[PDB]
Formats: sequence, C-alpha cells, structure tokens
Amino acid sequence: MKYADLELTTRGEFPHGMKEPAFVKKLDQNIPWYFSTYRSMYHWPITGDNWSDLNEAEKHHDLHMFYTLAWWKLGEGIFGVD
Amino acid sequence: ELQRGPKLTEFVGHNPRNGTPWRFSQNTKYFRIGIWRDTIRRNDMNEGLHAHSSWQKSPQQSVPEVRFLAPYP
Amino acid sequence: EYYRWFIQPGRHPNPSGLTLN
Amino acid sequence: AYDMRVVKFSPKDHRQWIYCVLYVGSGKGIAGWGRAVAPSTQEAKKEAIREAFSNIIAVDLEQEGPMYPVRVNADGVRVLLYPARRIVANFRVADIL
Amino acid sequence: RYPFNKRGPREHKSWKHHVLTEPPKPLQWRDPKVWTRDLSVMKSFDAPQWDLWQSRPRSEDMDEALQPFMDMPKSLKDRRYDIPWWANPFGAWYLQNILSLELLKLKSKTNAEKIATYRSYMRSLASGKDNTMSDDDVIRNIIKERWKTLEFGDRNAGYPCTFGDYIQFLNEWFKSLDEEGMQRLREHFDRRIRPLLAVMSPVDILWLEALTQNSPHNKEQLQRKIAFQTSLGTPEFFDMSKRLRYEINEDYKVRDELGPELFALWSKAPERWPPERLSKMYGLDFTLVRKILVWHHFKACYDACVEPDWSLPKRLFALEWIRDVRARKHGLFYGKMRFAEQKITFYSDRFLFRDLVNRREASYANVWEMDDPYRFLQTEQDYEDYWGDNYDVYRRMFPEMIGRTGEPVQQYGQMPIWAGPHRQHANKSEHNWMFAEIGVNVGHEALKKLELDPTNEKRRRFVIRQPDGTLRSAKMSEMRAWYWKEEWADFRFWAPQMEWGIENTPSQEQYQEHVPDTTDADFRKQRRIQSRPVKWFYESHYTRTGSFAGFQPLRFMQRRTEREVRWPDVINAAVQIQKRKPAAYIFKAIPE
Amino acid sequence: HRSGKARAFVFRDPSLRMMRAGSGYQQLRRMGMPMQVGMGWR
Amino acid sequence: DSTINVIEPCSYDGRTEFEWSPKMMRRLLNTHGIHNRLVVYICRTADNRIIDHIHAVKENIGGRGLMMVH
Amino acid sequence: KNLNSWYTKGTMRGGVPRIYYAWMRPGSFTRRRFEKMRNP
Amino acid sequence: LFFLRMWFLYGCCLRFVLFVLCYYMSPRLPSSGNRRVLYAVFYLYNFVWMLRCFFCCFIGLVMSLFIIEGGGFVDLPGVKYYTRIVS
Amino acid sequence: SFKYATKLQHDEMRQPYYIHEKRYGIFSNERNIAKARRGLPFITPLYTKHMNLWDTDT
Amino acid sequence: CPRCSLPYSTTRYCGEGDVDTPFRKHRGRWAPHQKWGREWYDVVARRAEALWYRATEDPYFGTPQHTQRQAEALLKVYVQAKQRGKAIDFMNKLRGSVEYLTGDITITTVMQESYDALLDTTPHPHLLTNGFTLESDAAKYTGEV
Amino acid sequence: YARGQHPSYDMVYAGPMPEIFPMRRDFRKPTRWDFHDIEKQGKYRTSGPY
RNA sequence: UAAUUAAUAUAUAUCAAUAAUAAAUUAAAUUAAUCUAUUAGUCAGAAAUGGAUGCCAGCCGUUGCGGUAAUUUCUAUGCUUUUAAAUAU
Ligand SMILES: [Mg+2]
Ligand SMILES: [Mg+2]
Ligand SMILES: [Mg+2]
Ligand SMILES: [Mg+2]
Ligand SMILES: [Mg+2]
Ligand SMILES: [Mg+2]
Ligand SMILES: [Mg+2]
Ligand SMILES: [Mg+2]
Ligand SMILES: [Zn+2]
Repeated sequence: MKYADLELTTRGEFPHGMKEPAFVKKLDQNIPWYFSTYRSMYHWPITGDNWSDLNEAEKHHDLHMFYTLAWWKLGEGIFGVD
Repeated sequence: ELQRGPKLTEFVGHNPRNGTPWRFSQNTKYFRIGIWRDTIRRNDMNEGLHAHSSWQKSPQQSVPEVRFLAPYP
Repeated sequence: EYYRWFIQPGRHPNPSGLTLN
Repeated sequence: AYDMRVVKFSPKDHRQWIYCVLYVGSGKGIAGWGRAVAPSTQEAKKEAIREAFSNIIAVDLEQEGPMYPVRVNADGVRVLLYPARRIVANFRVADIL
Repeated sequence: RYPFNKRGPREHKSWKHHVLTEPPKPLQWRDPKVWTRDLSVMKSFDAPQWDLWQSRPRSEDMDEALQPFMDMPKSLKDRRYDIPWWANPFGAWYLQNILSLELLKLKSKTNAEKIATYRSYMRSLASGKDNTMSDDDVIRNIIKERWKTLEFGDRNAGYPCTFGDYIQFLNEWFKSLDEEGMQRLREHFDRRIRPLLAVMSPVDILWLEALTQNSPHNKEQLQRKIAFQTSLGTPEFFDMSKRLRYEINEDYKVRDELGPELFALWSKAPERWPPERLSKMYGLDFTLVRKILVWHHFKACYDACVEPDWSLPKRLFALEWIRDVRARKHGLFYGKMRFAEQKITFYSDRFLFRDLVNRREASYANVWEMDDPYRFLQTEQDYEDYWGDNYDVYRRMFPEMIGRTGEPVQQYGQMPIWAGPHRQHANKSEHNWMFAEIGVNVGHEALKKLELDPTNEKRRRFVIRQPDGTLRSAKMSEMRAWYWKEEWADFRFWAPQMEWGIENTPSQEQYQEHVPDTTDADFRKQRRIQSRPVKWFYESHYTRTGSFAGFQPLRFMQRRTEREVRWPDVINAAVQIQKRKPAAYIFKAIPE
Repeated sequence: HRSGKARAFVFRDPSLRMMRAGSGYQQLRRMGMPMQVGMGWR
Repeated sequence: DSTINVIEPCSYDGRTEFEWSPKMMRRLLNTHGIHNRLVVYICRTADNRIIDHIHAVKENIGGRGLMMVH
Repeated sequence: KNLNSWYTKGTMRGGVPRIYYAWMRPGSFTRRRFEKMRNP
Repeated sequence: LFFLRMWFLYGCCLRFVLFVLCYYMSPRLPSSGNRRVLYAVFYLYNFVWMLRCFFCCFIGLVMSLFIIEGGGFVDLPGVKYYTRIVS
Repeated sequence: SFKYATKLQHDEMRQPYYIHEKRYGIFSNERNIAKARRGLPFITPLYTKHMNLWDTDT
Repeated sequence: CPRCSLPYSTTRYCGEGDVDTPFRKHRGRWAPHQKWGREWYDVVARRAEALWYRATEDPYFGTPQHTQRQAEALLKVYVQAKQRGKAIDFMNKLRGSVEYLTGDITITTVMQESYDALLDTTPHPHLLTNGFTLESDAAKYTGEV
Repeated sequence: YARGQHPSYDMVYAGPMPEIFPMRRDFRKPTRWDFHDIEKQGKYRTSGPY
C-alpha cells in the first residue's frame, strides 16, 4: 500500500540513548554547585482524570514505540527458544 | 513477583510523585569532564557529579525499570 | 524538512551560508 | 578536603605528608566516610577510600528520615538529626544525607 | 573597606563593545541550499534524530508513523502509489520467509531417529538425551534466525530490501493499526523490547547496530573499545539474547496461568465464586494471589471475546481501596499510599483478641452471607468511599451530594419616604450598593454555615441596592464573598488541580525571565503543541474537584532564606536561579 | 576554659523545649493575662 | 543495648511546673503529617491520674508534664 | 486535619537522584528460605 | 564583633570630621612601612573630640572635612577609624 | 506555634472584648469613655482574661 | 483552521482579530494556522465523545436517556471527520443500546445513507473502496495502466 | 455492628495496593540539559534543564 | 441645606511613608500624564594576562600579601558573577 521505491541514504544512528558525548576541557560556568542548587516548579502528573483532546500519553507513547520497534527490527531475531 | 522482580524506582525532583524517573543523560554540562576522566583512567575511582548521570562505568546503566532483584542471567 | 535524510553528518557544505559571488 | 601535615621521621629527616577526608556514597541507601594521612596525594586518596569502605553504614529507608530526634555528639561536635518536611541542612551535610 | 577611595565606580569597557558586533553579519546572498527555503534560519547539518516531531508544532507529522515520512514533501508523497501489500518487496520477503509455512522443508528423520524420538516422547527414563527437541522449537528457531539473516541494502546486489523499503512497509502498517492491533503491538513491545531497554549498555552499541547493518560514526574506536571491554568477561556473559534467562519463583509460570483455572465454573455463576475458593489454589501470599486472580479474570474475558469487569480489582482489593481513599483524604495527595506514610502506633501483643473472638464465634445463615464482597462496609461513610468513582452508583445512591436547592433571591420592601419626589432620585444611582452586616454575633468563620442558614433568625443580613433603586437579598456568591476565602479541594477520587505547576505558574515566578507564552512548542515546558479548549467544558463535572494552594512553592519563595555556600561569593539562596545577564544589550530589528 | 561559658554535652530535645514553653509570655498574651491599661495599637 | 534511648524529666525543679495544653500534646503526636506514637510523654491530670499523652489527647484533657521516654 | 500534605514534601536537589520504596525494603522482598525450607 | 572600637561613632554608621594633622606611624611586625594617620576633630553636644584615624583616601586639591567610616582591623595597632571620601 | 500567633492585631489571637462586659456589667465602658483625662496615656483598665482563668471565681 | 476556526485565505495566525482568543496572550508570540488531517480530525472526534458522555452525566443540563437528536448529531460528526472505524462501531453499539430496544432512538434514512456514503468514500483496510482514485503512473510497479 | 460483635475490617488489615496493569514505558522527555552540543547549554542561554 | 460633580494638595516640612513597581525582544481592551536610570570583584573562594613597583608605595572581612618573576599593591585590557550595590553601623 502506498509504495514508491525510495532511496534513503542517511539514517541517523541508533536511538540507544547512550553515545559517548562530546568532550571539552574547560567549561563555561566553573560552578558545580548550581547542579545541586537548581530547583524547578512541581510536575503534577495528573489533574482530574487527566483528559485531553489531543491524546498525549497514548499518541506519544505509540510514536516512540514505532521508531524503537523499527530500529530493533521488531526484536525478532534476538530471542531464541529457551 | 513471579518474574524478574520489582523495579528500581528512583526520582529526580521533589518527591516520588513530583519528579521524573529519569536521571539526566551524559550530554549535561557538569557530567562531561567527569565522564571524560572515567573513560580515560577507567580503573581508578573518580570524583564528580558524573555519578548522578544515567550513564556509568558499570555494564548496568541507570535507566528506569531496572529489575535489580532479578537472578539474572 | 526532508533534506536531513540525505546529508553527510560531518560535512556542512557551506558553514558561512554566504554564496558571495 | 586535602591538607598538608609535616611528618618528622628523625631530627634531620622531615617528610611532607598529606591528609585526605572524603565520603563515599550511593543514593540507594549506603554511604561511608574515611580519612587518611599518607605520603602522596594519590596515596591519601586511595587510603581514605578503602578506609571509607571499611566504615560503611546503611539506613533503613522504609521510613525516609528519622522518626524521632537523634541528639549525639562526635568529638566536640554536637549534632541534631530531626524529622522535617523536606531536607534542610548545610549544603554538604545536605547531600551527605 | 570602601571601594571608592582613590577612584569612583569604574566605567571601563561598560559597553564591552568587543561583544557588540562580530564584524560579519548577513546579506541578500544567503545560500538557498544551507538556509531555510525562506532564508529565515540556518539548517542544522548533524545526523537526523528520529523523534523530532515531539519538539515542534507541525501537524503533518502526526499523519505518519515514522519520522522520515513526516518530513517528506507532498510532491514526493504523491508519487507513492497504492499497490498490494506484498508487492512491496519487504512485504514480499515477509510473505516468503515468515508467513509461508508450506514452503519450509525440514530435515527428514531416519527411521532409527523416528523410533528413538517416539519412545523418548511417550515414556521418559532419566539420564537420556535431554535435547529430543520438538520440531516446533526447531521451526521457531529457523524463523527467528531468518530474522537474524535478513539484511538490508540495494537489491540488485545480494540483499532483499532497501532500508527505505522496509520502513516504508512498516510505516504504511503502523497507520493501518486498529485498537487491539496496536494493543497486541504494545504488548509484544513490553514483553520483548522493554526489558532489553533496561539491560542495555555501551558495550552492545555495535551489536545493536548490527540489527539494521547501519554504520556508526566512531566505528573504528568502538571496535577497539568494545573489544578491550568484552575481553574482560565470558562471551556468554556479554551477549544480550541470554541476559533475561532466569526468573524468581519457578513454581508458577506465567505461561501456565494463561489457561485460567476453573474457568468453566466461575464463568457461569461468578457470585458463588468469591476469591477464597480460588485462592486455595496458590501457595503464594495474599497480595500476590489476589493479583493473579485479577489477571485470570481479565485473560478469561478477553478469551471469550466479552469485556471484563473493571471493578474487580476494586472488589478484591477493597480493603486496600479504602485504606487508600482515606489516606489520600488524610495526607493530601493523589496516588497510592506507600509505606513511609503509615502510622507509627505500636499495638500490644494481644491487641487482636476482641476481633479474634468475634470472628471465631461468628455464624452465617448461608455461605454467600459468609463471604460476600461488601461485608467490608457498615456506615454510610464506607459506602461513600467504596463508590465514589462510579458517578453512576454514587449519583444514584447519594442524590443530595449535588446541591439542587438554594436560598431564592428575593426583593425587600422599601421604607416609605415622606419627603416624596423631592428625594425620590436619591437612592437611585450609578452603581450597585452591597451592605453586609457585622457585629458581635456575626462574621465569624467558625459559625459560618449557621450564619448563612435560612432557618436561623439571628442570621447575618445582607442587602443590595440596584442602580434603579430597588433592594434585593444577596445572591449566595455575594453572601460568601464576605468571609475569608475558603479552599475546597478533596483528594479521594480524582486529582484536584494543583498550584505552582509547570503549566500553572506564569513566567516570572517559574523562571526569573519573561518567557513567551505561545500556544505552540514550549521547549521549557516539554510540551509539543497545545489546543486550548475552555477548561471545564469537555470534561465531566464530577472530575472537577478543587484547587490546593496550601504549600510553599519552593522554586519561587521559601522560609529561612539563606546562602547555600558563603564562598565563593557567587551562590545565593536556592530560590535565585537565573541565567547570566550579558554585557550591554544588543537589539536586533524583528519583523524579519 | 575555666573562665568561659558552660556548654551542653549534647543538644536539647527540641520537642521538650517546646513543651516547657506552655506558660510563656506569648501564650499569656493570648490568654489575656495582662491588663490593658493604655491605648495600645491604633 | 537498652530499650530506653533517652529518658528525661520535664522539670529540673519543683519550683517550676510545666503545663501541657491539649494542642501541644497533640503536636508531639504528629511528625509532618504522619501519626507518630514512638516517644512517650507522661502527665498528671486535674484528676490525679498518671497518663501518657496519647490518652490525654484522646479525651482532650490538659495535664502537668512529668517526663519523656523512648 | 493535617495540612502538611504528603504530596508536596521533599526538596529538589537538582540533578541528584534518590531511591524510594513502593512498599517494603527490597531485602525483605524475597522470603524463599522460609518458603522452600532452607533454614537450620 | 568588637563593639568598643566604635566608641566615637556614637551609634552612627558614618561621621564628619575636620582635618588637623597628618603624621606617620610604623605598623606591627612583620609588616613594615609608613602608614598615614590623620588626626581629626568633631563636636558633639558642644564637646570637641579629637578622633584619630587611618588615612586610606585620595587627596585632591586642598580640602578640610572627611567622612569617617568604621571597622575591620589594620596593621597599625590602635587605629580603629577609617576614611571614606574627602570634602 | 509561630510568629503569626504573636500578632494580637488579628481578632483571632486576642481575647474578645465582651468579656469585660461579663465582668463589669453590660455597656459599662460608655461611661468610662467620656472621662476627663483619658487616653493620655491611660484609659480605665480593660479586663479581658479568658473566663476560665478568672482568679476571683475559679 | 481546525484549532481557532479562522478562515484560511484572509488570516495568517490563530486567533487574529478575535477578542476572546486563548491562543494569543499578552507578551506571547503569534502562532501560525494548523492544518486539517488525522490529528485534528480525531481531536474533533474526541471532543464530540466527551460531550456525548456529559449529555447523560450532567445533573442540571442532562437528559435521562439519549435523545435521537444527540445520536444523529454524533453520527454526523463522525461522518464529517471522515472517521470510519468509529462510525461503524458507534452504529452497532447504538442498535445494541437500551434506547434502541425501547424504540426511543431509531436509525432514520438520513443517518443510514450518510453512514453508507462515508463507508464508501474512505479507505477500507483490506479492500479497495468506492472513491479510490486510480493512479495512471502506478504502472511503474503494478505493470498495468 | 451495633452491638459490637461484628468482625472488624479496618484500614489496619489492608496491605500494599498493588500495581496490576503496568502503565506504559515512560520515554525520556528531552530537556534543555540534554543537547549534543555543549553550546545551547551555555551560561548566556540556559539557566537550567527547565 | 455655605458646599458635597467631592477625594487635587504647591512646593513645604517633620521625624516618617518599606518605589531599581514586567532593570530588558513582540506593545500597552487608557485617560498617554512622571521618568531617560549606574556601580561590584578579579589569592584563598566564579574569574587573568601585560606593564610598572621592589618590605617601598599600597592592599587588610580574615589567615595574611609586598625580598626584581606579586594569580593578594598600582595601571591598562580582558574576564567573572544566582541580575533592587558595594560599603560602614
Ligand atoms: Mg470489640
Ligand atoms: Mg556601641
Ligand atoms: Mg590585619
Ligand atoms: Mg517572640
Ligand atoms: Mg578559582
Ligand atoms: Mg584591593
Ligand atoms: Mg622592575
Ligand atoms: Mg599581576
Ligand atoms: Zn488557526
């Protein structure tokens, strides 16, 4: 369904989320305390049954799930039969 | 309780309810010098806030729903 | 938006952005 | 902290030894602290570290904080550990806790 | 001492004019390749992220599953033509190898083998070969390795599929999914991928890339690094397929609870089968075995193609339900009460005696009365907490919790004015005039309801003169306006809306800078886009609970403000977070 | 330090410190013990 | 070791007499929103009974402080 | 009542994570020695 | 906090004074040099006091009255008051 | 127990006025308000003490 | 626009020239129009859903059972969202209801035929549908023009 | 119950309230401290992760 | 029934009466009236290089610094800050 033969040359790397980051020596702020000192406003998980017209939780979960399945090629070769 | 055990439940934020389960990844400002020091001299122990990261020396990474009581493998 | 798929990651073909002449 | 103490091995001989104080911790309920006097900086570091693993303590986190006041004195240092709505403490004491 | 002996405030490089301009700005010559189509902003030339849709408020994204197809221009999208799903070369490959059974030839057993296999299968005698592998395991091994051997690339060369061709099939398929389709999907995701997502490690990234045969940036240095590190353990140790091997509690396998126990009985009269009769089956503890019974009910229902009772987890866990409702009521929070928040009372050893003789001596006319689901409940409070959630049962059983009645707004008779028309203009004016009464017997919050009570004749009096000059009793809103503002928020069934959140707090308190409010793409607030319906319109009204303002907003302002660290001089109290202000401000003109 | 202030060996139980405060000046003002003999706050 | 961490009298003198309001005794019971009966405080009552603070709070009587033990 | 509101307790330390327990302490979780009868 | 070094501020944060003398004085070892000391006068309740203070300031064209400010310690013993600006 | 309960300027922290009536009779102060020397500094002493503390009766 | 309901031709941003607009706040920035497609289509769907529950849930403004008006209104929304699965399921659910068996709600001719119309004109998962436009160039793959 | 002989079921007999149907994988939500360039986290732009 | 279409009083005082009121990017559902608004550090502890100076001049919250190489003085330039200022009481 809805096929065309497409050549997609560059796919970004695997979303394993763990990649050796870029290294520096000196940094901008030399003040490590800020890490521990920083606070934020409260993240409240839920308000009143958590209803939304844009269905955020479900939709975003599924979209992530999709490219994750894609990149693992549906986890289909990895598991043998125990 | 019948398989793999309970989750290791952490938080960053005010409470368990107010924060995220996620630590901050390696791309943080404060983690880079430390993680560097850890990549280079791997065998000696290293000071830093790079501990609190979701990335570390050990093969077991800290990300949510680690099953830590598992008799794995 | 579709360009991102065909680029080579290290190459930033014109870092300045100015063709000049 | 790092520091320098002179160590007299004889009436002529004088060495420079340094002094380390650190604390090992893991937010998972286990910490420990150590100190040492060694010849080098690296030495006092490694020393104090295996000293801090000798002294490791644990805490039962079922209760998440002390349920009654603990009044106890380290040598000459009078300490109060009491229940609070949140963590309040001097910055260092705070992230030791 | 005083900085200002010897000299005044130093104005030296106060503009810091070396920071003002870069001496190279821009032009009409901006490259059409490396800029936006509009020449608005530079394009970012680093490798593509697959998630980009989450950060940007563009709506075509959400019409396609995988990312590259979201970024596709319409002009290309038109040249994708509708063809049968297996005419898609990946769908072809999938059709050949996975879905086509009959094309699969298995190595033919000899007769020796046939006999040995048979006699192993019917009667087991120990010490024998433990393999004896069923051809179903063989078959599924063959299939899974057909997923190993599948590789992408150009198909005039060896491989069956273009990577783009595979994610094409994938994309058309993910849009094609229904409710239970993507339910089966997410399930299959949680059982296979998700655990792996927890057990991963840098040491696998190369292998993780060997699934799609994609080439990494550092590939050489990762070769060396991962060689040196996998050198430090057994090859068995380090491979990901075997990392999930073992499970706690081998006696009850998830596989065998798939067939639900005695489903041919409690299906037919689910009343005569309280949880007890079943729970005698498992050698586990209480919480675990009720958990399992829930899962049985659900499996069973899904199997018979009917919908399950969603109130069953409330009915089996009823004691826990109410413990939680009441905890939520007591400590004000929404969630599940956990252990640190239990009371520290210490009971005597024999504390249970009264109840123990009450139980030992109880008697029951029939067995249903013995264990019915609702014996947990006596007073009305209980019936109110056990059903707060169904607005059905609650609305029917507690009709007076939604106030339908009120003190009618009535007009007062005016006092006669002897001066006649001469003054008849006077009490007619511009505005409304509210008059609330005070006095020793009135205006105390303690007594508030007695005071607003229509039955009490010492009741606090209000009057309102409308601009035309008549007077009426106060509307109940006006009445209540005259008492110190009052918070009603109750936490027991649905989460009340709480103050000082991400989406609640306006900018200046939340961040110490002005942040633009746009209804799209707030990166700070981790939201993609926002449609803003009217707040309480589309939601159910019982779902509206209240608002809790009753705590300190610690990001903003706290008690006993103090410097964290005195040296260095830079750190303040933890409420002062802020970005650095620059050397003197540069203003770019912004119609663009 | 013979010449100098006595120090506690350990802290004081804060709870107990709050328990000894019941009859203190503030609680007295709230009970209305002292007579109001002058104009007071305006 | 002992079952008694610390045990302290309420008053050093007999010339000092400390009075416990029902609300104070109610504060002791509460550790930041969780009900805590750990520590025990002991009272005289107007009625000559020696009570813990928990019974006292139960019936809302104020009493004279004696000691605290945990 | 209590106004202390278990929802809002705690202090944000910035990036610093910490453990918390859903119910009991994890050591107390698997009881197998009394279950499978491994005890002296 | 040493509250007796402030004796001539008489509870005030800053003071006015008229210049009289300037002599030089040698600080406590191991700090050597010449520290400039200004000998000043001011009046309170028609009493004329001679205040003796450290001169850290900048003197331009000849001027009379200074502004005395408070503490900290200095090399020179017995010097307790300092100079802010000259008028 | 806190600073806010120090401020008696709330009416919620202060023993109410009417007590002084219950002791000395009702509308008893309207007499004292017209007195020649008043409020400089002193006013006719105003007795408000929670009735269960009254030294007289209890 | 699906979001702000302003015309596409004469208006560049969401909430332009609307006095009561949510989408433009004080020092905030302007937001360009959002386009129709599956996203907002099922947004409209979900809103209609919520209203449909609130119709029997609300004490004050609610009806005891669903009126006919509400049924054909919902169905019309589904039709107008090009929402297929939902239309089917809803129809069947309807004829499975109590109101249907009581005789209170009925399926009329208009509902029936609009239902069928939408059944025709949108993609069906396994089959080709009325209102599928043949692409001349699909011969590149299919082989037949 | 009225006469005191009905077996109690109190909140004291209630154990842990179990998670029965496990929610969803919570995917890592991009914050301002997660960026592949050390720029954008610079002191002139970012005050903290959010 | 002087007056309430009033709260406005110009430039004086005493002891009060806390003003850097989004201190920096999308604009004021006005009536557009008052205002043109800046400082600190730069050893320890966020942040340094030249040049002088040489127990001098000077710094000093504090241990203390200054002995021709001063990251602690003076000056120039950059650079540092969690942004109602430093400093004195
Ligand atoms: Mg009983
Ligand atoms: Mg003095
Ligand atoms: Mg000194
Ligand atoms: Mg006080
Ligand atoms: Mg430094
Ligand atoms: Mg200086
Ligand atoms: Mg020289
Ligand atoms: Mg220098
Ligand atoms: Zn719009």
